[PDB]
Amino acid sequence: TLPPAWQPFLKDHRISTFKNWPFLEGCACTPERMAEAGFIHCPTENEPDLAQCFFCFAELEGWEPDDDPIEEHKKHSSGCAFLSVKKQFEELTLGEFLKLDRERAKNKIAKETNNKKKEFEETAKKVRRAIEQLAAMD
Amino acid sequence: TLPPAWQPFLKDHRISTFKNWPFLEGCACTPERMAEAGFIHCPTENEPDLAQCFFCFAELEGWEPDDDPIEEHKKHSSGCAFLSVKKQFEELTLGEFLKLDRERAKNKIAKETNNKKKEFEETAKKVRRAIEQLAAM
Amino acid sequence: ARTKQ
Amino acid sequence: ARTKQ
Ligand SMILES: [Zn+2]
Ligand SMILES: [Zn+2]
Repeated sequence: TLPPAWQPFLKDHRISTFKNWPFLEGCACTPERMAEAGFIHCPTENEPDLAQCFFCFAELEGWEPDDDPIEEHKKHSSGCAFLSVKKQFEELTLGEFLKLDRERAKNKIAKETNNKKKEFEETAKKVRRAIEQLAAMD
Repeated sequence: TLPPAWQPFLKDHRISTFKNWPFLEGCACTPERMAEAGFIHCPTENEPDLAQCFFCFAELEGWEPDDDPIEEHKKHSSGCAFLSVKKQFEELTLGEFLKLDRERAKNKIAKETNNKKKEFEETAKKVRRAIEQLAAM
Repeated sequence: ARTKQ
Repeated sequence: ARTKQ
């Protein structure tokens, strides 16, 4: 009875996204530990082990059994505030929670911005190339 | 922002429900004060001033300018836990908030049960009258 | 104020 | 583990 947009804030929800995750008992990066670090399982045909931080939207693959997810998160997304959250969900005040959800909405946008830029820059290289090639014959 | 089911927990949402409310500046039961007491404006063609507690679902009409909504709420729904909430929304913990929302869900159901009882009792009066009338025939 | 009926 | 590229 919590809205789905907010479910990823819940460890138990995040764990639940790991269904056919290969690293189970014996491994350091189990679902419990991936979830405690912020990750959601976002697998694809092409990258079966893709994990995404629900908060900062960093995406990491190439997991190995000894990998500590908290350590990998710090290594590859040093700025993610979720890593600073020491309190349990239910111990957060609504003010804190709302402060956190604004930050996530800003992170999401930074991420979409950063993608749109890269796609644009790629498109621009192709057009530039095309016009150079045409100018090259005259 | 916040899901529609939860907006009524917000004072400013509640105030905003008072679109055509007659008691304004000067009066004790203004929108600010109705909202602080828990009420939402649930007017109808038939009862223009109907207010409802979003938390306990008590419904009160016949408002008058000197009515203090908190005092009216205590008088007509003494057990409503929202009246106990001393803290501001944002100072509540999620645990407290979730405890509160469960209570409201129970209140809603208690209230729907109570309405269905009233409808049944009314239907039973009509059937009774009908049979009386026909037993005479 | 008073209850609906 | 490393970043998508
Ligand atoms: Zn993160
Ligand atoms: Zn109430």
